Amino acid sequence: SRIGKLLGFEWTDLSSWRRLVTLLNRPTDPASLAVFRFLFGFLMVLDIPQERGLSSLDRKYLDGLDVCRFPLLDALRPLPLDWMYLVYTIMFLGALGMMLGLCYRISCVLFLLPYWYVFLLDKTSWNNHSYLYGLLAFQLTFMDANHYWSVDGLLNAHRRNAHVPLWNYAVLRGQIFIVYFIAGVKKLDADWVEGVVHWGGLLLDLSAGFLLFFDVSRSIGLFFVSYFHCMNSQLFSIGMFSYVMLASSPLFCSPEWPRKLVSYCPRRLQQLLPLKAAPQPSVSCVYKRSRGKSGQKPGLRHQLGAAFTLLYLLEQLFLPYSHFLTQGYNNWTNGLYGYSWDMMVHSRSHQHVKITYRDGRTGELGYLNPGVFTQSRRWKDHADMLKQYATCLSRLLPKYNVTEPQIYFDIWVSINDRFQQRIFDPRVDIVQAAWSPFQRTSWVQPLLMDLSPWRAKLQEIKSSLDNHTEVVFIADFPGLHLENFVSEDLGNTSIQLLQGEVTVELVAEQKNQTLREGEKMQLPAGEYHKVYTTSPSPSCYMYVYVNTTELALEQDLAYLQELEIERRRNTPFHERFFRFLLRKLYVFRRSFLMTCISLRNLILGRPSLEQLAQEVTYANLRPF
Ligand SMILES: CC(C)CCC[C@@H](C)[C@H]1CC[C@H]2[C@@H]3CC=C4C[C@@H](OC(=O)CCC(=O)O)CC[C@]4(C)[C@H]3CC[C@]12C
Ligand SMILES: *[C@@H]1O[C@H](CO)[C@@H](O[C@@H]2O[C@H](CO)[C@@H](O)[C@H](O)[C@H]2NC(C)=O)[C@H](O)[C@H]1NC(C)=O
Ligand SMILES: CC(C)CCC[C@@H](C)[C@H]1CC[C@H]2[C@@H]3CC=C4C[C@@H](O)CC[C@]4(C)[C@H]3CC[C@]12C
Ligand SMILES: *[C@@H]1O[C@H](CO)[C@@H](O)[C@H](O)[C@H]1NC(C)=O
Ligand SMILES: *[C@@H]1O[C@H](CO)[C@@H](O)[C@H](O)[C@H]1NC(C)=O
Repeated sequence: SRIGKLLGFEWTDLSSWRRLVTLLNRPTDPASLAVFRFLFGFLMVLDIPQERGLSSLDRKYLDGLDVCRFPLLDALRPLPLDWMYLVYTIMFLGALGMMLGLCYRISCVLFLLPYWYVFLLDKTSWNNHSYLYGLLAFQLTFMDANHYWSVDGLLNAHRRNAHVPLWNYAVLRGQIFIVYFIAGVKKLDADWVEGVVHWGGLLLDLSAGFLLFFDVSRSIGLFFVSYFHCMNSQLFSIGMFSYVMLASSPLFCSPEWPRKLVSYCPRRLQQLLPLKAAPQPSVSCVYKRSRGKSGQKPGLRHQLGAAFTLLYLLEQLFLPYSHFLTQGYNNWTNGLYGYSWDMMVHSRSHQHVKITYRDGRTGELGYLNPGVFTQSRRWKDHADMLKQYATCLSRLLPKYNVTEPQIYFDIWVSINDRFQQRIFDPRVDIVQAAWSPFQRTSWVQPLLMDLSPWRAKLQEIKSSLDNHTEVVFIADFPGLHLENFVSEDLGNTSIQLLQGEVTVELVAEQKNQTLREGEKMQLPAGEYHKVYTTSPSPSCYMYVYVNTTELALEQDLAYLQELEIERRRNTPFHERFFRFLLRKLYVFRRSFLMTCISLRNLILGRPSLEQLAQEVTYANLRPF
């Protein structure tokens, strides 16, 4: 039958629940699962010092510092520094136990728990791959993969070579197909709707997933996917996300490829590892008992092992489209980067920030430099992060001779490069403003992306644009006002008005000249620019200027005209690889000695400050 070979499960198998559980729980060779678990454990062991930030844990979770934090849950406070150098060692032990196999369930739990404790602790450190590693660890906890090529096999008589159910491979393949197919779909929806190499990746996503499943296509599919994933390294700073998929692909091959690979390619010894004759029947595998009397009755380890696949794959498919349920996290474009399998927005051009505060006792105004406390910049363009920042400042300022201060932000984003628009309302007090994950926020100003004839003049002017100038479009809301002191280098500055009316004011001659729909006004340099909007509709400006003195100074340069990358490129790959190995050894050893110091502390007594300083200096010491 065509269904018999293509789509290996027979069509009549999908007839009842009791047939489905039998279909999912059927014996299969565990050879591939062992290799995948080994490589995943190896990679998770390797990346912990570098990417998860064990080398730079002292500089981030210091003691005696005052820093605002951005946790997913506001009650999930971090542990002290010397009780946080230990959870990473617990995580490392769990990952090593994953890799080898010793106490596989315990090692899986010991790696799972701290990873999801330190992942839901900084919303500014969520990537697309960290979520994937967490999901893979969560899957591998429940699926037994020590049945072949494991140390735990040599200390037991039931895991040397056994039969795993099929739903392990089913869940792994389904999860990776979802990863390959959801990203491709999101690449389509985003690109041509909000509006080469772009189409190549999209077609690769969808075609690679689909063809990699269906039988004859594996060789070409493996070639193409492997080429793409190997080339994506040294082109994106994604980390080890490429290597996880380069090792997640040979799980779409027949589940016996290691056994067929060892056979040929002759050798002198193939008997040190257990000789591959045949697996052994397992306990958790529904077998075809004699139909004369009755069939096997599956237990809880089969029915639950079948229902978990469905209840997990459906939820995984539903989650990346759960945007409409979490609305408070939704800024203009990207709400809670992470569980989306799509790329972020590159912070547009955030520019000017004007945090100001008023004291609740003396009623005095004060200015704060942007980002005085925090360690990240992502708190700026987010409604869920700005509230946390304001609340942290409200908590901490009363220790600086203030009391219940009221804070106002003025964030002038640039959506692409020429649409300066107030993303956050100046007039609202962020500390006492209501906020909820589901209910829509009230102080985020609605987008005015086009909302104007700004996409016509945009071109109608470039034909008439002279030499070295600059034109900026600014959209303003009703009931607010603006200010921008102009320098002493921009000449012929002028404003053209598109929607509504403006009340341009100069503080020097004290002029309050209003404008109607269409009026050219020449404004001087080095003066105030108090522009007010009185119309109920948002306005639009045509701020145009030319550096008239730039032509004068560039003529002087033209008058005179009439009057270690190379070293690193010439050098071959040997010394570059040597430098890579040296820096990796340095970071690994720094992590190891710092962890050893923190482990000695709070286990024994803490020694004197002199020894602490000496050993800290010793750890910093760069080798050669
Ligand atoms: C005499 C006193 C000062 C002892 C100090 C010795 C340190 C310099 C040693 C102790 C622990 C060593 C580390 C122990 C374990 C590893 C794991 C090892 O991991 C691998 O990546 C090797 C396997 C692979 O290539 O995948 C790399 C070397 C490293 C960082 C070692 C580097 C050198 C360290 C820090
Ligand atoms: C120029 O005219 C504008 C009116 O558009 C004045 O703006 C007003 O300023 C007062 C100050 O207390 C506010 O109460 C009003 O609400 C503002 N009106 C608007 C429409 O925003 C501005 O003060 C004038 N300039 C000077 C120097 O007096
Ligand atoms: C040590 C403390 C913080 C306990 C941490 C354990 C809890 C918070 C962690 C452990 C494993 C985690 C789960 C791992 C995988 C998934 C699947 C994903 O699609 C939704 C979130 C969800 C369901 C996680 C929710 C949080 C979770 C349950
Ligand atoms: C104030 O903040 C700015 C931007 O975050 C920073 O560059 C500057 O160093 C801060 N001021 C001081 C005194 O550090
Ligand atoms: C200023 O320069 C612009 C350049 O496009 C020109 O159109 C305008 O006439 C100039 N104005 C004055 C007053 O020189």
